[PDB]
Amino acid sequence: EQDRNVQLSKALSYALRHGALKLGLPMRADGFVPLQALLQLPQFHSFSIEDVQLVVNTNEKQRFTLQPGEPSTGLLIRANQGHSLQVPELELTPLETPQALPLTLVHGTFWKHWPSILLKGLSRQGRTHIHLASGLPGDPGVISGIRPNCEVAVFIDGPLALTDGIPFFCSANGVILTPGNAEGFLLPKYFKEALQLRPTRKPLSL
Ligand SMILES: Nc1ncnc2c1ncn2[C@@H]1O[C@H](COP(=O)(O)OP(=O)(O)OC[C@H]2O[C@H](OP(=O)(O)O)[C@H](O)[C@@H]2O)[C@@H](O)[C@H]1O
Ligand SMILES: OC[C@@H](O)[C@@H](O)[C@H](O)[C@@H](O)CO
Ligand SMILES: OC[C@@H](O)[C@@H](O)[C@H](O)[C@@H](O)CO
Repeated sequence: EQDRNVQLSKALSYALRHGALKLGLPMRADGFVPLQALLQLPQFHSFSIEDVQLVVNTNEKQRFTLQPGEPSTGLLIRANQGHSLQVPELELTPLETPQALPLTLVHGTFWKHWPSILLKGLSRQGRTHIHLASGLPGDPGVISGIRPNCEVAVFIDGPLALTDGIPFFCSANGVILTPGNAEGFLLPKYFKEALQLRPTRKPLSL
């Protein structure tokens, strides 16, 4: 069962973040798709509505929102962040002042990307938003937004980037998102500090 819930969660992630258009799903600009249309895709034929409710209600990163739609349509489901698809109307809380930012704003990543990040800044890469978290893995209130196996973390100067015009958003599961600048980048001008997390915690020079 724990396999099937994980498997459903990964199939939901893929379809709702990346695959909807390739799959023929009628997904809205806000990232919602009728659950009934999704459950009629062959890869979902083994899952029930109760199965989907359970994965939505219990997945630790709160990846999904499930809500009632129009009378004819039934339940709607979306991924709360992480899209490569264009979902410009996805419901996000704008974070427009220093006060609305979390005190800690950090991106976890890996040695493989570290030289390129120091050179060009953080890039949204294949996704709509650079993903940031309000703490390191394990910290209070951090349910998503930073991978648990990260080797390095770069802390972001939220207020600086705000002054320079970079917009930030908070997703429903608490991920801080920024589209970056015009080219999809959070330039190194905004790197407050850096920290090695693996194998041990050690400071790192920017
Ligand atoms: N200039 C640059 N050059 C080279 N590499 C660069 C770079 N700039 C950044 N990178 C790195 O390019 C990779 C893209 O990788 P990704 O698209 O998966 O982004 P991410 O790792 O943040 O993951 C998103 C959420 O996904 C998970 O959530 P879930 O479990 O899926 O629900 C977590 O919550 C996560 O917050 C990352 O390593 C970047 O560090
Ligand atoms: O995206 C799959 C994830 O790895 C999974 O662990 C879910 O959090 C959980 O299985 C659903 O309840
Ligand atoms: O369809 C796009 C492709 O799947 C990739 O760009 C995603 O942005 C993401 O990186 C998937 O993990």
